[PDB]
Amino acid sequence: AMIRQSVAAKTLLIENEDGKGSTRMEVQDFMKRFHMHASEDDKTGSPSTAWGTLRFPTKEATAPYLRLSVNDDPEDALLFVKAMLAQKYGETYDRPSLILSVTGGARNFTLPPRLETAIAKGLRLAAQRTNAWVVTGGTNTGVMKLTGQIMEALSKTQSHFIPPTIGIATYGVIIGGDDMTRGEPPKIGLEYEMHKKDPPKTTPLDDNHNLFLLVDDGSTNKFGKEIKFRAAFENAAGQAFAAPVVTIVVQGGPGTLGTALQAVRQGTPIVVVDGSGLAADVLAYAYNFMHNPLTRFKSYTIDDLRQKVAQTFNPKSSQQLTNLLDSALECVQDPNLVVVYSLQESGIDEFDDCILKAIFSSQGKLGNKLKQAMYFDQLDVAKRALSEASKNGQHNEIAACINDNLMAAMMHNKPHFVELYLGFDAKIYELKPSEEVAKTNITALDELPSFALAIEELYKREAKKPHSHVQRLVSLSNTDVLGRHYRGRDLANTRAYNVLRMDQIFARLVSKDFSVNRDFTIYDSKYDKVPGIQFRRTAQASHMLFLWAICLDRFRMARHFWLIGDQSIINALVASRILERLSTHRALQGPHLAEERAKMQHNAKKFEELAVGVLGECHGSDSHMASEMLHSKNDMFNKKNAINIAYDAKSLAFLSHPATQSVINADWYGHLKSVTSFWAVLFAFFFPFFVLPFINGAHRLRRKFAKFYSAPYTRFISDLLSHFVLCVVTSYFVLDKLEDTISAIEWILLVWFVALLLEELRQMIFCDGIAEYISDTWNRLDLIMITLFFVGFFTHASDPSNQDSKVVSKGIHAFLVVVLWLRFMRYYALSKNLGPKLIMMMEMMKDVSTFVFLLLIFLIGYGVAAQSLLSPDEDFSSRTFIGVLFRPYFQIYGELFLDDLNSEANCLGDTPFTECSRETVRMVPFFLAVYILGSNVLLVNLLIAMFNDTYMKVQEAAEDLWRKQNYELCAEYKDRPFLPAPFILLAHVHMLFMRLLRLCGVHTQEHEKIQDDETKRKITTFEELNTDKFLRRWERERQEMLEARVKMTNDNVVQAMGMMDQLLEHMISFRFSLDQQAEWYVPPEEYPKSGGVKRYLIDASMVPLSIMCPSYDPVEYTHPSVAAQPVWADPADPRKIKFNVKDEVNGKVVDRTSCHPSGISIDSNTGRPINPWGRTGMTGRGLLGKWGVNQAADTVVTRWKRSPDGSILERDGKKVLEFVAIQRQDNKMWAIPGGFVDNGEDVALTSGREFMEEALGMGSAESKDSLAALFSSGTIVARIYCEDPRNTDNAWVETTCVNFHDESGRHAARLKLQGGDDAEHARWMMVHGGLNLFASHRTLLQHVTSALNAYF
Ligand SMILES: CC(C)CCC[C@@H](C)[C@H]1CC[C@H]2[C@@H]3CC=C4C[C@@H](O)CC[C@]4(C)[C@H]3CC[C@]12C
Ligand SMILES: CC(C)CCC[C@@H](C)[C@H]1CC[C@H]2[C@@H]3CC=C4C[C@@H](O)CC[C@]4(C)[C@H]3CC[C@]12C
Ligand SMILES: CC(C)CCC[C@@H](C)[C@H]1CC[C@H]2[C@@H]3CC=C4C[C@@H](O)CC[C@]4(C)[C@H]3CC[C@]12C
Ligand SMILES: CC(C)CCC[C@@H](C)[C@H]1CC[C@H]2[C@@H]3CC=C4C[C@@H](O)CC[C@]4(C)[C@H]3CC[C@]12C
Ligand SMILES: [Mg+2]
Ligand SMILES: [Mg+2]
Repeated sequence: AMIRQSVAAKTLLIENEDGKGSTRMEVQDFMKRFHMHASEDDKTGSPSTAWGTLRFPTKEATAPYLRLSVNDDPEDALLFVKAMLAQKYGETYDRPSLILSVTGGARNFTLPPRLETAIAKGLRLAAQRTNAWVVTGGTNTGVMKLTGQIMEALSKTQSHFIPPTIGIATYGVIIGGDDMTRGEPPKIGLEYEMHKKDPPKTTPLDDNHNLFLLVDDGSTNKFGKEIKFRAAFENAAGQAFAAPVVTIVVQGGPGTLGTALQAVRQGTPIVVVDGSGLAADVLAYAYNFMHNPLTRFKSYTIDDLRQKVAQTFNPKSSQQLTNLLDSALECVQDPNLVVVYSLQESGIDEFDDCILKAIFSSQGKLGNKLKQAMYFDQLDVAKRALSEASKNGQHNEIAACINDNLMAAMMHNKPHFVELYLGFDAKIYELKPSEEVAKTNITALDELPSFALAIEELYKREAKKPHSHVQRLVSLSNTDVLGRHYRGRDLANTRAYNVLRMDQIFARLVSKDFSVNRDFTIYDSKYDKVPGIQFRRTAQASHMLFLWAICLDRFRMARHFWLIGDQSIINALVASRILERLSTHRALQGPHLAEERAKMQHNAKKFEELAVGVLGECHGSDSHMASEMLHSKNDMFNKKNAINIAYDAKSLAFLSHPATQSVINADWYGHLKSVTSFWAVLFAFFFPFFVLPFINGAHRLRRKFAKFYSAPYTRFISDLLSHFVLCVVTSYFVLDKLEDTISAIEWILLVWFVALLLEELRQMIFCDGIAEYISDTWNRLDLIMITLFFVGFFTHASDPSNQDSKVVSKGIHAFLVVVLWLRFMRYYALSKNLGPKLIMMMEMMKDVSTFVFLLLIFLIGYGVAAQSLLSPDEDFSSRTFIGVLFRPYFQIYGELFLDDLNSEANCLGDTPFTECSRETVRMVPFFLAVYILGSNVLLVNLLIAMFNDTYMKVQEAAEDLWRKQNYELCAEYKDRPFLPAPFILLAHVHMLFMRLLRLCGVHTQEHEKIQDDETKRKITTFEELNTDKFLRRWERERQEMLEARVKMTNDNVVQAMGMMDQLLEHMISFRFSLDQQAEWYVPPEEYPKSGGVKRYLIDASMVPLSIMCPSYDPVEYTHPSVAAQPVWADPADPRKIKFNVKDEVNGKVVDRTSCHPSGISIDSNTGRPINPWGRTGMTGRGLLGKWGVNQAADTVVTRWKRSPDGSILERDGKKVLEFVAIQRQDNKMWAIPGGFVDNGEDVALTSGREFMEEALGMGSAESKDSLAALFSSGTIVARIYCEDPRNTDNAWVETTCVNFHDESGRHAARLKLQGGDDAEHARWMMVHGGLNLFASHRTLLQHVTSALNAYF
């Protein structure tokens, strides 16, 4: 399967530069911006005709390829990739939150299975969770092939969106480039032949990569010519999708080291996979040596690294090895930007956590790190970051980013993060939308708060996804912008997912008269001082999101918002109804939605269970308080109590519960005592003054009197008694003879049936709809009993003295009495014994109909046959038909008319069917014998069997249906007037008088009673406490099941085996461990800052002043900066100046004495000083400002390198130092801070001033006191000669070194290092012997570490 057709694309959606939407443009128009080079000689190039899709063997999908020039814009390539994704997966494609650049070895290599599996699993998890763009080299060898193999399982095991695998490769090495170039673009499904013999090129593309950018420069069979574009694309993609770029380094050669060096220099973090060998092992060794505080790394040395580098890369020259070592040490200088993953240290499936660790150390703002922590589903990491931010005084940034972080957590359906963000003092009703809503002319829309617009954004964002049920539900709803059912356009579409309209849609989903009441006026700032307002604001906000979470069927988030708010049961019933109706709605039908549909139905059942469970818990704890809770009217749903809600939600399970039934029975009896049976209420009803006071003052006796007759049970009793007299009086009237005029009893019955007709009309028009009224069968029976009487009365009243009219009137009134007595069975439904039995009967009527259809066959067959057999010579008449129907129907009830049959057959014998006139009539008994065998033996007994089966089947459902009808009857007799049927006319004239006085007169109103806030908060507190108690009991109960215990035992064993696997791994490591347990300086030729002026070159064996060297001819060159004569520069003529002693220039002493034992010798010919430290191939002062000894002061502010835990880092058994070093502006090499000693100052002042100027720049309070305390203890450790490249034979640098050591490290930690003046960057760097530092500063720190017994 899965091969239908292939059709070429003609138009593409290219995203605009604003980043807001995609515009449709022609493929050749968009694709014009890419160029190709026909040859190496060519520079301008020609427009690219090489783009399309490549089809690779054993791969179902095709991978797009585009050949683009080196001069092409990386933004255009990014647009091409974006356009492809937009074309394939629609406009709303999953944007990448991570760019994973995979670098390493070009040649093939084998990794250990555990490490490869861990790396593959972690990379697959990271890529699938963040929708990451993986950028590799694209060739079918090494780390690119490994990455392709890793991403292949992700492309196979997952449906819909597949994360792109972009391969950026040099076109000049790719097999099949000529085939790809030739043709008319685009080449749809072009076959790629990796085994085809391309002569010059030998590198094929990897078949598992999803896209391909072939960078062309016209060269052939040269590698490495795309690296800069690749870096530029990754940076461009990173800026466009606001995503960090994370490089992953697996194995690798020397160019991978240079690539990694470039990556950290550009701020991009790297993840080094330790244990993969080669350059990765070198990088891992270097970091672990420089940063890791564990005990097993304390034996790490540079000598062993150098040995490792020499044994691994095998350089041709020593300088290459030194440069490689220097580059490797330069990569791991910043500990945050390199994260090393190792199999023997880190755990299995923790590779995505490392990637996340690199991400945290990469992005500086708090919000981006939390968003990324959400994507990888690492709550603990987010919790630790939040706790650390809370402890370190970063509380303001937390509040600034929580809203967006909380919003992001809700869109991606992560409640656990929702709980985290909400726990750190983030108010739920303070959400803010990402975009700004435009102003609307409607006042209802303008009244809406900020959070409402945030939900509107969640609805819009979820709705824009393909084949979303939300869009179909809103479109099918056929409502306007405010949700009213009325069915300009721009306003109706841009804010089509506002919360009011959604509230209206959910209201119609519940029932026909459900209307949720919102009050957004409480969110204004003027009501903040009112007590308890927060809870209300919380509860309302929670409710609105709760409804949103019900719509998207996110059960866990729904349960969380349901728990946060109040009115738990009603909300669970409403939720159950909305899901259940939504699960069978027209908007959710479709082939792809099946699992979704199933999930909603499941969730509906769960919510129903919750509503029952919480109710049960309440009734278990306090029955009276549970009754008070069920009777409470809630303002949000039009003052409807929980039972009204339950009936509207059609929750049979809730209504059949004993707590609910107790409340309904209490409502029936009207909360009075000593009123349970029929006889008690009947006795109290007939004798009001003798039983009521003695049951449990004027306002007591009067209250009890007003309470008893307002009870619905009392109105039933009045209605029964009224209907019973009606039956008795009408029965007497039909039995007694009619008089010659209209009698008095007839007039009484006329008045009584008009009163019943007026009540039926009042119920029909002024109490319910006509459809609702006719639906009920008892209302239909009522209409028949009224029509039959009036037909009967008018038949008699038309001619009262006519005998025939009286006879016809009694004939109609016979049915009237039959219906009346049948209607009297309506009042049996209130009884717990008679009521279900009545519903079962109505169920058994179908079986009665089945029996009637089967008997009808035998009755008409036997009847026609028997009647014909008895009378074979009679003309057909009506009597023949009566003979067919009469006897056969009664013979089934045991009345057999055998004597009558014998008389009709004209058989004169003593034996019944002997000596007859015709022999055929003797067959009359035989037919009947068969007939009564068919009817009484077979059919009646079959009916008994069917009724037995039917009862057992529908008894429980009938009982539940009776419990719903109990409320229905209670609700019906609550609003019905007290006065019975003949007197109801008085009640009717009273209601008409009240309606006339209210509508026209307007002299009155309605009064009611509202429950106090104390009792309201008591009900709220009780309901919340029992909700929590039920959830605790429910969780413990589901954990004590057998299936759960077996599953928990299984997971516990596996995890025990995992720990055992780790234990053996450590043993195998121990087995291995136990098994193995048994100097003249010559300056450079070109003088610095001289504009290319070169010295006179000399060999290193001619450096000593003791050696003669007669061919020494130095060049006299002086720099323009020194020749311009600044304040700190000595005069150009060095005559009359005294050396080897402290000399005064402008009355200030300068250090003109050198520490060299021979001293400075003065040339007699020119007066210039002669350098005692050797020849430099240059006379004159050069770039140095002072003749002879230029006194410099260097400041080495040092501290012990400590881990966070507080332990001192220890290498080679000695403690390791760390000093502030600045990177020089002129030659971009790191160096010790320092400068020339100023006039009138000592090394103490010079050292302090230089340290403040370079490392600190502009500099307080406590930090100034710490710096002064640190600067109060300085020791002059050395006064040596500098090996500075600006030194000449007449001007040389001599340094005094001042060391400021921070033993505790408290004072050093307050310094904000930032490069200024003649320094580019300043940082704390560790002192060691492998440092590639400026001049002879390695000797100076060596002296510092020698003096302070520190590592070197
Ligand atoms: C829905 C049910 C209740 C309908 C009942 C219809 C009743 C009221 C009507 C329908 C047909 C009527 C019968 C039609 C004709 C006659 C013949 C006349 O010489 C005497 C009355 C008699 C016998 C009528 C009695 C009343 C009657 C049975
Ligand atoms: C398989 C079933 C339907 C077979 C039915 C057989 C019927 C058609 C036959 C079988 C025997 C027949 C009867 C045999 C003899 C007599 C006596 C004669 O003076 C009158 C007719 C009468 C009484 C016959 C009536 C028709 C009869 C009942
Ligand atoms: C229908 C199948 C199952 C059985 C058929 C049996 C019928 C054909 C038999 C059973 C008993 C029989 C009757 C028994 C006796 C007599 C008396 C004789 O002087 C005339 C025929 C007459 C009246 C028979 C007519 C046929 C009869 C009705
Ligand atoms: C166990 C049950 C099924 C026993 C069956 C009894 C049958 C065989 C008996 C019961 C009544 C009998 C009938 C009674 C009377 C007459 C009238 C006579 O002039 C001819 C035989 C005839 C028509 C009989 C035929 C056989 C009969 C139908
Ligand atoms: Mg709650
Ligand atoms: Mg009625």
